[PDB]
Amino acid sequence: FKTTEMIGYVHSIDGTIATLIPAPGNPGVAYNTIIQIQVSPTTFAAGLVFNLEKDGRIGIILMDNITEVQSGQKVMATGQLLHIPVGAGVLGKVVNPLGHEVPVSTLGKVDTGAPNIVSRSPVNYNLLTGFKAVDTMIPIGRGQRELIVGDRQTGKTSIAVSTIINQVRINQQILSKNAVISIYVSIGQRCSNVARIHRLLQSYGALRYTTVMAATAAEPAGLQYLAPYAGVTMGEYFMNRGRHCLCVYDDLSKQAVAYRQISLLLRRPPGREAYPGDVFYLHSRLLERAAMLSPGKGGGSVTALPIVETLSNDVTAYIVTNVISITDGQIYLDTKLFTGGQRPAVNIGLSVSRVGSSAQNAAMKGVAGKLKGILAEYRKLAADQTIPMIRGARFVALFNQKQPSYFMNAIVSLYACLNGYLDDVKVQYVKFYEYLLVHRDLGIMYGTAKNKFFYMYVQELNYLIRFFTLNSPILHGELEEMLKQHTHLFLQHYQSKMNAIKSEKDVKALKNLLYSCKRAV
Amino acid sequence: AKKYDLFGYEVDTNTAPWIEKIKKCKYYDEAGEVLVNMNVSNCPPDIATYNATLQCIYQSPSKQSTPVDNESKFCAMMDLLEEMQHRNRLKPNEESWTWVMKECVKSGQFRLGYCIQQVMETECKGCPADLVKANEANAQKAKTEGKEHPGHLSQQAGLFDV
Amino acid sequence: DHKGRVGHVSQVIGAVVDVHFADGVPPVLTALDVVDKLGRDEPLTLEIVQHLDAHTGRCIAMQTTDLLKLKAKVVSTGGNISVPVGRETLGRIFNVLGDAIDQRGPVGEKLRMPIHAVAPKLADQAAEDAVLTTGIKVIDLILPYCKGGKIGLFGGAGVGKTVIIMELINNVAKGHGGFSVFAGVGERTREGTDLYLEMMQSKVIDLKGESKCVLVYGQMNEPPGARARVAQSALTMAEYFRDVEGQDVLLFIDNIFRFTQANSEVSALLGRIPAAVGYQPTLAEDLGQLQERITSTTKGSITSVQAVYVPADDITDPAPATTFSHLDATTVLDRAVAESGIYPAVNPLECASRIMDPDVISVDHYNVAQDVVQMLTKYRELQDIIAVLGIDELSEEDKLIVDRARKLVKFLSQPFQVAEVFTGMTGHYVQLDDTIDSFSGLLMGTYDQVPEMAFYMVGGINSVLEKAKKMAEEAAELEKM
Amino acid sequence: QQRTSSLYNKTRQFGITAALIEILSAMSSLE
Ligand SMILES: Nc1ncnc2c1ncn2[C@@H]1O[C@H](COP(=O)(O)OP(=O)(O)O)[C@@H](O)[C@H]1O
Ligand SMILES: Nc1ncnc2c1ncn2[C@@H]1O[C@H](COP(=O)(O)OP(=O)(O)O)[C@@H](O)[C@H]1O
Ligand SMILES: [Mg+2]
Ligand SMILES: [Mg+2]
Repeated sequence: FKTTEMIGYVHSIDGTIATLIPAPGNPGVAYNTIIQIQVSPTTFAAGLVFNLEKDGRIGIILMDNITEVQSGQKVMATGQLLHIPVGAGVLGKVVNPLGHEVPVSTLGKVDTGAPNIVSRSPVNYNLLTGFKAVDTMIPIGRGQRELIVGDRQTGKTSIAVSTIINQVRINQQILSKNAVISIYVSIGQRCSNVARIHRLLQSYGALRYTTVMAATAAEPAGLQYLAPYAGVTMGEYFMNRGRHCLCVYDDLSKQAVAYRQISLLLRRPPGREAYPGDVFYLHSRLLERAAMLSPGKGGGSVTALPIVETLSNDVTAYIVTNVISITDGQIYLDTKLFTGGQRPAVNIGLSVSRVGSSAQNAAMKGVAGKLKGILAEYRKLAADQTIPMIRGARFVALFNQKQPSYFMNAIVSLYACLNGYLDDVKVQYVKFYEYLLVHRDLGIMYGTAKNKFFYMYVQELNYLIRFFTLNSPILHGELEEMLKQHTHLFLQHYQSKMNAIKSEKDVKALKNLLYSCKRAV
Repeated sequence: AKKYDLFGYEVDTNTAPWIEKIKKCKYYDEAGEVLVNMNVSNCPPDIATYNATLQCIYQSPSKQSTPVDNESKFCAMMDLLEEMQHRNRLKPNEESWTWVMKECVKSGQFRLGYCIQQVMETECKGCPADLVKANEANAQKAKTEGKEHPGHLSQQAGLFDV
Repeated sequence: DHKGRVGHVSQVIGAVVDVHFADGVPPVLTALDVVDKLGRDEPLTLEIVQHLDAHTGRCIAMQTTDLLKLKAKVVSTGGNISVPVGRETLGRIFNVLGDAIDQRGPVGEKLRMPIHAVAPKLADQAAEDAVLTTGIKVIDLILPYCKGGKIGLFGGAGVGKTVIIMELINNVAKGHGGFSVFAGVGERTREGTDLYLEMMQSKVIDLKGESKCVLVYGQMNEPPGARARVAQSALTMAEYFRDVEGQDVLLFIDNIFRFTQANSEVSALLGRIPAAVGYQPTLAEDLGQLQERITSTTKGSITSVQAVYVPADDITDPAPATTFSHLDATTVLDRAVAESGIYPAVNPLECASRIMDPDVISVDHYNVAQDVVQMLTKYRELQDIIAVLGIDELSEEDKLIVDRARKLVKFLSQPFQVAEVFTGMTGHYVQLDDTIDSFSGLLMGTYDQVPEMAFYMVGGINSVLEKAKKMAEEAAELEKM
Repeated sequence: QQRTSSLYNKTRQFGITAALIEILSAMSSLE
């Protein structure tokens, strides 16, 4: 960073916070600016200004070289807000909130105002998480803020990380103008968890279209506080230059705890659960910078996926209730559904998307509009077998998945259940039915194929379906052949075995087959 | 004629300068970078601009010096159609879908070609010719040479496989 | 007096800023422009809230306090924060200060009024007890909104407050000879765009011609000083149309909790000790001075719909609980009602209206409306018995009450015209005469043979019998197959 | 009924401790 004037000396330190005494003359540093403390003649230590007291004293939040900071050291000022390295060159790398790269480009302001009323536009472009549960019932649009809430070990990170991994299959094929560049912010997490996500992103080719913001638990509260702000700054570059972006904050709960530490240590009056007055304002100005811009300013986007940990399914906590009131609905992950079997454990009743219908694709809007009617009647009738009861139960079996599904492979398996192709098929054999639909194909296997274009091995039909939809004169008759061949052959040849196999070493072989089918969609 | 965006501000209809940028294309990912730069300077893509982009997707190789994994000129092409139809609200003319038919026969993906001639015959009528026989040639080429489809589908194994 | 009186910034702790004046401090609520240059893109304006001594005064920032050095030059404006008023404001969008934020040239103003006006006296008050037909079944029947009424929509996060305000703008604010004002108090900036566009499409706001709406937005992105004061800015504009022009006017505050919450931020930094549940000690007084200005005077008539956020679904919380006393029609939205399938999610037992009275509304309106409330009260008692004992264990007459009461809960639901995207069905404006007659017949038992799901998510009786005909025909086909 | 009433009574007392610790931790910040 760029020094200018020697504003004062270091007076007191209290871990990662300090206060200064002004130098002779009393220059007075500007508010919210970076200041460099001379720890040695050669080295500096950055810090942010948080309090400008009447005395002339200046409150500092320490950032770098905290062990090397001492009382009586000289303090140089920048007279500027925090700028960081941003661009396409930062992708595929791990970086601090201050901008330094972690071993394993024009700048932009971290403290920036959000787009105003006429700057934004209604969210129309879809953002595929790659989950049949989410993309139908709780659909995320580009520029939307969709919360992820739930307990520890409910799949909050995995559903956020797999959403970034789901973009690679599209991003590779599509024009780079419409590619979803991701920004995973890791606030207060364990260090090895960031390494495992780095390897997991690298193995699925995600690092090409992703940059990892990182402020681990070892690193101070100053960095954790500022980490989501640095994450959005990197996304806003793509937004303001007419491209679409994704921002995951994992998680805002640990950011708030870091901000509470800073506020309490600098004698800011605490309120509810010991947090300061402006802990709502902390998350509000962060999440509002995520938006969908107008045609007049490129039509770019920053989609936000803030994660917020709840303690024993308690939504009444102050930090959780704040973030719910800011975001455009949530994706609630229930602990009982996780242990029960459903993974991802998406509680559809508790979850909600405030801009769902307009966000979805034309094809996905066709099937999903009916699913709301079926699952509404299924949930009611389950408490108190109809056609809704049969077809409703199969949807629940289909929603279970480990890795994210491709848009073609998802929508066809849901369309089958909608029109009632899995009615004669039992509930336990839905994943075996879905596996044989996607990877294999029964019409081409046995004999009775004779489709001119529509097959499941041809992955390129994905984008034709998105244009025309399934309910359309081009694909309707050709699709209903594929499914009729698949059902009749599966019921006759494949499901006949299950009435038979009632012996040791065949019942176990059936189980191990069906359990592996839950993973691959 | 004059035009206004969704709010009612003035919009730059001057398309022709940005068209000649797309003609100097070389690799087709550069065309998208231009399409970004028009929107940034309050100039929405014209119906002719999309067709000029579609031309560049057909002619050039893919990304740049290096190849990307799973390139698919068709998938990049069909995404651009989805953008103009649904979001920007523009019906693609006869020129639009003719560029799509060319890429099916050029790359050899005949199965797509069968689906899109059905589309071209029903939606935008035009003249369903020249490429229909070239597409049907590639269909017979797969049959006579060896076999159609891949070998994972043919297998006939069944039972407890994977 | 005190017009361009110079001062210097004594202390800066967040949005709260102290200012030292050499020739004495200005009055309270006095706006101050920060003249000093800095590296700013946007200006800074401070409003004095407290006095510390004769020469020092504590303030709150309307914009961010970034780059603000100590001893920075500050100058007074003349009085309070001034906001433009009159018919030149109609069609335009504004911020807390009154600057146009829509990029459509300079406003025509010709007069400006201060944000902090005093509330009307007892002599200025007047009651005009007429029913404002909202076209919504649960509201018009059970808790009818009156003309001149202050109305509040209480509910937790994601229950249908913003949806109900939008439906009321469709149902009532369009066919209205008066103007309207929308206080976007600390809510989503993205929701503000959709309102601006949908009003431009429907031509309540018109660029080329006549406009009948004003927008004043102080959203979540803005600091607490703006979000606190932005409710009053909109109220000043509505006060001009009320007092000066002498007119019936609508006000729309989404959300009034965000006013109280914004004051809760500054109040901590100002050095006040917090009261119950960490709110400011002046919580009742803050709402007092704001809500009392919103009233029907002898000169004109404000008719304010407000949204009220119930934090953590805790209705006993001070922020809603204090607000309830001020309102004429209290609308309470419940989460369990929303999740069960009934939209709008109005829990009619916790709701109330002042004009629910045989004198104001008709005798047939009151008697039918009371029977719905009575039947639903019996139904909640019977619902606990069926869970324990069973449906078969109930009496012969009580079974028929359950069949009617189940239909009453379903018939209270309504597909909204703004919520066509959500429901996937066209909207229904249900007339007051239709609402009273259809519910009256259901209580009599004229529609006992009509099935239950016919009543779910429809308008009046014609749409019920239409859906029942479609259910009879489709059930006849599936039975034949 | 016994065990839920005890939890109501624990929550009543734990609430008032936590209420007052926050309220008086405020004025320790204010001196
Ligand atoms: N859909 C899923 N199916 C199976 N296992 C999952 C799924 N999602 C997450 N997990 C597993 O659960 C564990 C916790 O997941 P994580 O996403 O870290 O949850 P949290 O963020 O709540 O800690 C991980 O070991 C992960 O492999
Ligand atoms: N009348 C209604 N019809 C359909 N959906 C509704 C209705 N009212 C509320 N909702 C649902 O509630 C969600 C958010 O409601 P909203 O009013 O925006 O939140 P809040 O109550 O916090 O203002 C929407 O996603 C929508 O599905
Ligand atoms: Mg996690
Ligand atoms: Mg709302």
